[PDB]
Amino acid sequence: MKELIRKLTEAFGPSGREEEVRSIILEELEGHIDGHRIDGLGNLIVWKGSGEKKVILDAHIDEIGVVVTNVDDKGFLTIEPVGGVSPYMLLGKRIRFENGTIGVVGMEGETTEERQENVRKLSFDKLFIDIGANSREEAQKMCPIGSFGVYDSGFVEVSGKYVSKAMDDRIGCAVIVEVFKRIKPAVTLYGVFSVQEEVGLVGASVAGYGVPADEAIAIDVTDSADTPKAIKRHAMRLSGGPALKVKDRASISSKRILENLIEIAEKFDIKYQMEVLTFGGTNAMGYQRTREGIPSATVSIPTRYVHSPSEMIAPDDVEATVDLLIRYLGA
Amino acid sequence: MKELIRKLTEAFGPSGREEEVRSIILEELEGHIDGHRIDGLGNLIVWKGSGEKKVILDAHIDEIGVVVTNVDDKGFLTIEPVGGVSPYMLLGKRIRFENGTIGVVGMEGETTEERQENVRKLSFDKLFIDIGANSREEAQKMCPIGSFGVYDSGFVEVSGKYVSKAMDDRIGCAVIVEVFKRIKPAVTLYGVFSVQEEVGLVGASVAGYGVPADEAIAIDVTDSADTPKAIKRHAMRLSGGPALKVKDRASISSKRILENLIEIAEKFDIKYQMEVLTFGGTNAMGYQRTREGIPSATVSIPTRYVHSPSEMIAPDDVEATVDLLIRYLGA
Amino acid sequence: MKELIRKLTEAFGPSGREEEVRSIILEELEGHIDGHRIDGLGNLIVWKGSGEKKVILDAHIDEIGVVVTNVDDKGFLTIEPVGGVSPYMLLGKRIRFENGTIGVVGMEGETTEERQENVRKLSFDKLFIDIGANSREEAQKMCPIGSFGVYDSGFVEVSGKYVSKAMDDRIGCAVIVEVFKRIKPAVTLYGVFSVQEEVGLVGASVAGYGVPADEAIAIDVTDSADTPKAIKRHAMRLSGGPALKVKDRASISSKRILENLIEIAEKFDIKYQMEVLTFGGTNAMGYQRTREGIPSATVSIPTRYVHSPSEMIAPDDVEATVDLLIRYLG
Repeated sequence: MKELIRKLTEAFGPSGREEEVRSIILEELEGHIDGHRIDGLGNLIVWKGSGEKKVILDAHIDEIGVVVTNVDDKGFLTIEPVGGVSPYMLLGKRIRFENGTIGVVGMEGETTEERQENVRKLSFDKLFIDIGANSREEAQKMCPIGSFGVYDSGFVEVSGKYVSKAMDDRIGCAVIVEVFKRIKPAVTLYGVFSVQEEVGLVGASVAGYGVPADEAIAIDVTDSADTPKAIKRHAMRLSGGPALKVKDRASISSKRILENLIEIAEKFDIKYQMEVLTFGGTNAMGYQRTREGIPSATVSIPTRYVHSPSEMIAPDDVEATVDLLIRYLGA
Repeated sequence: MKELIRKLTEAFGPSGREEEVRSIILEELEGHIDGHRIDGLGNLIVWKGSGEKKVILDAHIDEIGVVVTNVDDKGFLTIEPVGGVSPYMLLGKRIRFENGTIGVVGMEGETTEERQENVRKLSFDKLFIDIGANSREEAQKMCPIGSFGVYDSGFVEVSGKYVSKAMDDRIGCAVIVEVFKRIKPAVTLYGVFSVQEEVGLVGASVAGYGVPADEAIAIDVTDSADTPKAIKRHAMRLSGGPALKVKDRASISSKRILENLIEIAEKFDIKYQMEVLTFGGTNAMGYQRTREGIPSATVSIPTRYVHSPSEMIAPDDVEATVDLLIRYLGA
Repeated sequence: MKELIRKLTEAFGPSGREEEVRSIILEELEGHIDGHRIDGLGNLIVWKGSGEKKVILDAHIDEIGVVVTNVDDKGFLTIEPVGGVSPYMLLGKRIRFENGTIGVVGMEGETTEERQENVRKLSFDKLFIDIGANSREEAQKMCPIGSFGVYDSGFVEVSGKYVSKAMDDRIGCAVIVEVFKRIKPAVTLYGVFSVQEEVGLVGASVAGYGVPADEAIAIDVTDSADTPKAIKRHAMRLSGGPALKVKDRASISSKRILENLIEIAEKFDIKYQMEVLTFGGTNAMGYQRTREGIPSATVSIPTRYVHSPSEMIAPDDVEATVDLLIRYLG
């Protein structure tokens, strides 16, 4: 699965500009799906099988990023976050823009005391991007206002863990692709690779509309609270298996679906952990609220350092999640 | 357009009580539309033309305002904001209520020290409206609880700029009315004049449901950051032409639609500017999330002092916006 | 020069562990120096040419970094800075250790409020490094206490500018190495590639002791204050040519050496700029305090985002500096 994960995480796909991710996913799926369509928002919907029960598996293909809001006379850029990227994460980091341009993030401060105050209260107003331009005109040629960027960081293996940008939610995309590659479905299986989750769960809010699903299961990342002084109320851990989301701020999972997943996990002795998340949301909310309502749940990959350029996952949890879905939906 | 703008901005239409504005728009459109309907929430939907492509143009007809929440023994009124009206804008101001009553906004404070602290952290809890009542009973007769009000201020020309209340989004309403008046559409053109945008984008959230649109373009105001110490990360300026919204907190514009608009603008050499807004939202969000999803974008009029009683626009920006839409949708 | 700069900035050389850098400098200089020695601290001292005047050119080969101070039960590392690396620069970054281990820097915070508070007043006590270990036992094997690390970042060209880690002071090293490759020296030219500059100017404090120098010229980075809301009292800019340091907190340059350099630049139409730095120091201090005192000066390469993992220079300034030195000494 490593190469698939490496390819998807490194691909350029911030919210609203996910086309490259969608294409890579389509290619990977060729020969493993019966059909597909791409809707108006850019959601990729694929299907395999002919079983009576219809199930959606959803993962979002957008990642967090930045967008250029202004250019000054000397050619430095200002940016606005796309999704929940912290300004503290950006300091001294490199940004990769859609056209391949690389920029360096710098912070303002006319005095050492001002720099010290700025970092104590960091905001995007105090940040800028240097793309090597020497004038406004030159910067506009390379990266005009409205240009999107992502972390300039890639996949690397760290003593058996995988580290990359955009585990959120390329790791989810990889899980679902892998399910389609392997499964002989007992259900009619719908794969939705949805846009713009990071800016309001937008794609999954409509992707369900044209899909007659009995169930929707969102696959996403969750907080692995096993680091020093981790979020105390969060129980999730690396290598603890798939995390079955009881609740987060966006949704409460269908009890019936969780019980099914739990029974499946116990029967096949798949390691799993229960999740209640005290912040954040997932695409499950979108399917839940579509039409007359699709009962929905979330299965999560425990991930360290979410929204950093070095998100970390345990490959055993990913495999177990693909296994759990396969046992639940087929063979 | 001056008389149309003067008429629309001066009309009484706070969120949920937009009827007078709707009637005016209907009267102005007479002879320029094939048909119209008014839905359950009060959205006004109109159509002209027979083209293959179906396009919605949306402007919201509600304005920010106040609503009466309580009355005291002496006949003074307490109010709650309707939409994002700041208390600071309110002070010393006159409010015009639906039944035509004028009220004066006053602030509490039993000592000069108290008054100073109140203005230091102003809130609606510290404000009251004086409508000349001498008792609760008398006030209850003039402006009972639940009466809606708006700014008592009107249209004025300021050295060639237009100033009025409710440029947001009467200026949007004017643009669409003027498009329908002039255009010979190569498209099927749907005009949606939607209610209750200021209180959660309520109207545009359902107005698309019954309209088989290929595209939706929201016409709304945006922050013109060309005043002293303006919002630094915002690029928009008066006389910079229509602002093509890449993103705001509510939506990311459809890339294809923006590119189409950009090409039209370059080809006909219409002044335009690219917009990323660091706060706020528009009706584009409602259409994006409608049914299976309508690809949507926003085109904005640069406006100074948004949500004040003296919002300011450049007539050239409005005309260029009218021009851009005509070129995009017809001749 | 690009490839020399790319190689040097990417090499592993934090203070006190500069060996890999020293080897590369030696390899590059082969055939361009008459002789060399490495002293007890690891300073690499080289010489070329003969002449009555003896001149030192100095660049430090160490870069800023981190060192492991402790390990917990779950296998996470705590670190201490080596030199002036800000904890804010480390958040979410990757660290490359000497034996090649890669680590991820994370921050503590048991509540969302705590995390915000920690970010508000960040310190090394709030940081940890994740190397993928699942236990202390496993971690001590991979990266025991006392392991050194540097930024895991590399050289990239950004619209005609050079960006990498450790322009400070690899860019100084490349300049001096380049002078040696090109120069036919009119002096006896001493090149000192010194250690532990970032931790108190240690190497340059003694590197001059065994060298009979008339003059010392330190080559180092300086603050390029041409970014938005840059340090307002700093005038130095990219593409402004080499910066002649009148003063910083560590030293005041010899006026005589500065005047010679100014005259050389004027004579040969080399662009240059005057530098006054309100913070920081260079190896020039060490030479001036050596023995009976060696008159010393600093010539600086204008650099943006110093002590970040993405330091930025203009190749024209560097090339102009090589030029200024060749003109002066050969």
